[PDB]
Amino acid sequence: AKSKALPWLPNPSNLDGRIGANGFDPLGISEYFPVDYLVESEIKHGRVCMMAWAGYVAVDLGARIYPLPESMQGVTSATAHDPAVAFGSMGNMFIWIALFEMVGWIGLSQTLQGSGREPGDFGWGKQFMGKTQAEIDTMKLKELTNGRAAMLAFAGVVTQSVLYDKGFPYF
Amino acid sequence: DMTWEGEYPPSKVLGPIMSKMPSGLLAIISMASLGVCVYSCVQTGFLLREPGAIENGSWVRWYYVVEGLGGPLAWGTHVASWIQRKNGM
Amino acid sequence: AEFILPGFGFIYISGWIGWVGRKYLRAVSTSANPSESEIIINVPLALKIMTTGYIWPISAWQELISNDLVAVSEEITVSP
Amino acid sequence: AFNPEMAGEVFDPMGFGKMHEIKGAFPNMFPNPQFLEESEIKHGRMAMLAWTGVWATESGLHFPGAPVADDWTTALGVWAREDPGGFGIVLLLLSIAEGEGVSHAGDNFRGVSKKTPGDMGFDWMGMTKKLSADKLERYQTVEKKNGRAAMIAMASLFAMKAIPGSVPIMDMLGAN
Amino acid sequence: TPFFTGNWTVYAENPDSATHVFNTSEGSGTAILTFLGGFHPQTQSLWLSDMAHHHLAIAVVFIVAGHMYRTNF
Amino acid sequence: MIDRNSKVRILRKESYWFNQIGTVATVDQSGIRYPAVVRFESVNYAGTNTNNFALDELVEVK
Amino acid sequence: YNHNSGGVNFKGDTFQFDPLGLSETYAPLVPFFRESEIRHGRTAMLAVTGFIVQDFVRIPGDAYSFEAVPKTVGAHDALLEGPMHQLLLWISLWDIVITYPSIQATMKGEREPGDFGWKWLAPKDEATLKKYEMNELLNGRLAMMAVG
Ligand code: CLA
Ligand code: CLA
Ligand SMILES: CC(=O)O[C@H]1CC(C)(C)C(=C=C/C(C)=C/C=C/C(C)=C/C=C/C=C(C)/C=C/C=C(\C)C(=O)C[C@@]23O[C@]2(C)C[C@@H](O)CC3(C)C)[C@](C)(O)C1
Ligand SMILES: CC(=O)O[C@H]1CC(C)(C)C(=C=C/C(C)=C/C=C\C(C)=C/C=C\C=C(C)\C=C\C=C(/C)C(=O)C[C@@]23O[C@]2(C)C[C@@H](O)CC3(C)C)[C@](C)(O)C1
Repeated sequence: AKSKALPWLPNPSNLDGRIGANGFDPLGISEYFPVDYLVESEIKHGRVCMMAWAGYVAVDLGARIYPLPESMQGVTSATAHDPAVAFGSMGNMFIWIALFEMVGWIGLSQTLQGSGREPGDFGWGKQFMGKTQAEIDTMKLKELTNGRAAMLAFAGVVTQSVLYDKGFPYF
Repeated sequence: DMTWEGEYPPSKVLGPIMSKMPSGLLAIISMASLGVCVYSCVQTGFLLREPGAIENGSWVRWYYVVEGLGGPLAWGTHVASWIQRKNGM
Repeated sequence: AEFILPGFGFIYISGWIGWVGRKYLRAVSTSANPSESEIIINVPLALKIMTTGYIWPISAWQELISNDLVAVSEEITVSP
Repeated sequence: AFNPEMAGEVFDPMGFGKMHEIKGAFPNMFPNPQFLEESEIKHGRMAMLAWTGVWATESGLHFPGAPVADDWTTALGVWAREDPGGFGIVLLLLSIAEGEGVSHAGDNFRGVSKKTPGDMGFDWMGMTKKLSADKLERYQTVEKKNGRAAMIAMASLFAMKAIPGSVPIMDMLGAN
Repeated sequence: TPFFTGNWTVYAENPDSATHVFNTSEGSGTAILTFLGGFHPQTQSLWLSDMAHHHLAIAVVFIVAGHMYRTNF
Repeated sequence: MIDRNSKVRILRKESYWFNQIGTVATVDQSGIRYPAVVRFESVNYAGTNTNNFALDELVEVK
Repeated sequence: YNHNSGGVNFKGDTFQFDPLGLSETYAPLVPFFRESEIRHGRTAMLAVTGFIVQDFVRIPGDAYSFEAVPKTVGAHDALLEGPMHQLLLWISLWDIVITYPSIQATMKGEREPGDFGWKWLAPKDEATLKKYEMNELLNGRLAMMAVG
């Protein structure tokens, strides 16, 4: 059975029946690493990047909140981490991020040990996910599809911005 | 369970992940890891042997430190490749 | 001269004594009274056996490779 | 013809080739004949190359753009510090070849190997299929005998340098 | 600041001078973690800065080693 | 086989003559628990040179 | 020769060629040999061409200008940075992500040596397809020799 994405290569089997399975796993990481771990990672990376990209672009198009610490004046999205970490913004958000991440680690452990928590599920805002499994699945693919794009998007923004010192267009 | 007999151990002893990896892949990884470790050592050696400029322990670099850990991994990976080969996978 | 050369001397002489002793014990072991010949030595035989120790290095090696020196688990052992 | 020098009888005066059969003690501590055979072959093959090397260097041959050294006994260090890259590449290949020799073969020390001592799978010219059995065996004997000769020669070289006058004929040739 | 920034070398700068008199500020330094080696000239004992660095290193090694066995996770 | 004048090797671990050779003197045929009577050329820590063993504890050596 | 194609001189007549007998001595590796043969051939063909085109025309840009690069051979050194590095990256990525996985498949009997999913533009007839395959192999051998 050949993969849809790479017709000349065999299909990755362990990834079958998963959201966003286009048959693309040329190096076969799935055959070796636990799938639930991989799935959780893809989702987390995507969600983080989605927000990261938005933040980068937003600040670059102005957006600074009010009142703004003086040290934060005249800072691009890039070259803002250090001013912020000095002020205390980064540290004050790191604390909460850490808390959630630690509890999440417990969830991941239980998921891998077999508890029933689907990878990436934190039971948040499921009300808007629809009722029919079909619509639920479409929503999930929507998140994943946007997420994959976001990962690539963020990379471009940060790399192009620093390399050529440019603003929003071609950030 | 892990008790084994013969001339080669079963793949179960290589863990829950490497037990499914092909022998060749492990070999490639092993060689690469050893290379990184050796490179790190040689490069760091120059830093330690360069006149002055290493005061306050400036010779210690985060990348080289991490790279140096490839050496032990190289051993493990090369041993694992052999086990996988004998096991047929 | 301080240690190596004198050392060879000791090894040669010591081996000579040990080899000849083992030879005599094994030789008289098959006699009418194997225990009387240990308290009252048969001087004639002893002298003969004693003279044959000058080539102990060669003899020993030959006996080792002939499986005649080291025994094979047919010897008494402790209960455990 | 086997051991034409020994009138056709195996030459193992010391009996090294039977020590694995000592039943009294030291279990699996003595090499099985297979290990010994392979070692003899490798030693011989390496000795032959080494001897040619010393001879070539002494005769005055020097590869284009190669490390320059005078003492054949100290040239290795020069190469290591003059051309570190080249040294490394050769060393890597040598190591791979050495490990591949046993990795696939098995344990010869305990006599459980599958390979025929001496086979490193390097018959690239396919002579094993292009030649008659007798020819092959003849070449094998030639390789072993010539290899043994080289080993003695390497010993003579070492003795010459270590023990002055140990080898007289070479001194006549005007070596050292 | 140096710790989190990654510029750890700062904590090893300005080691106590060889003319430092113990229990006093004469000839003192500011270093807190160093690998000088040897003994304090006046007290003829190992440098305190080195001991601090020693225990810090040992700490990391043991903490890492304590994550080797399965414990309900 | 265990029989008069046969030579056997003791297989009783508690015996002073374990893994040693002895000569079977007589084997009783009345159903006693330890029928064979073996004699040794070496005295034990007590000074005896004989003991009675069962046929299973004895292996013929020849 | 029975298992794989080729063995035909450039003229077209049968010409089994393996003087060293490498195939027999190292049979289990013949699949790799075939893949490399095609790889070297395809690469050679592209290299033979282009060289000529380098001479005729150049990509718009100063570095690519004939004045900047009078000799096609000199381009390697002159454009080592920027270009060359870009090509290196993409070619290397391809080998690690595509070529390597593909080889593993062919070593297990799931891929025919040389296949990378470009048969979508290939003739349906098996015979004509076979002819084209032969054309590729022969041309590749010629090109390799042509390059040097
Ligand atoms: C790819 C081939 C290759 C190999 C195998 C080596 C190997 C080596 N190089 Mg080298 N080198 C190479 C290419 C290579 N180099 C190239 C292309 C260059 C560019 C010029 C250099 C430039 C260079 C310099 C400038 C120096 C070296 C040095 C060394 C030695 C350092 C050992 C060390 O510190 O590791 C310690 C790390 C470990 C993990 C130790 C354990 C690993 C083993 C025991 C060490 C040996 C590696 C082994 C032989 C690899 C071959 C077998 C492999 C399949 C396992 C080592 C023998 C240094 C040296 O010592 O020279 C005197 C040195 O100064 N190299
Ligand atoms: C092995 C093949 C090969 C290689 C290594 C090069 C290398 C080079 N060419 Mg060149 N070229 C080739 C084939 C090749 N060419 C062919 C077949 C043609 C058309 C017949 C050209 C036409 C061409 C022009 C017109 C110019 C170059 C130039 C150059 C130099 C600048 C970078 C470059 O590629 O320009 C860009 C080259 C192209 C845009 C040619 C198209 C690319 C080929 C034809 C298709 C490759 C297949 C496909 C892209 C595979 C992609 C998959 C990828 C992920 C692996 C560089 C030295 C420039 C220069 O300065 O020369 C000195 C220049 O002006 N080339
Ligand atoms: C309690 C409760 O229930 O609350 C609810 C609230 C609410 C809102 C309903 C919920 C939600 C969902 C959320 C938060 C959804 C938000 C999702 C988000 C934020 C999705 C962004 C994707 C960004 C992308 C795709 C970027 C593309 C960017 C692309 C493709 C680019 O090319 C950018 C580009 O720069 C490059 C790289 C190169 C440049 O040269 C050119 C340009 C500029 C073009 C939840 C989860 O249900 C919870
Ligand atoms: C048998 C055994 O013991 O194996 C153990 C070994 C060990 C090490 C304990 C293990 C572990 C954990 C890990 C992941 C170890 C790896 C690496 C380790 C030790 C730690 C991680 C990351 C460090 C980073 C990312 C660097 C931050 C450093 C940064 C961001 C900086 O460089 C800051 C700095 O750049 C500025 C901004 C400017 C420069 O002018 C100054 C410098 C350059 C300093 C293993 C592998 O799991 C198992």
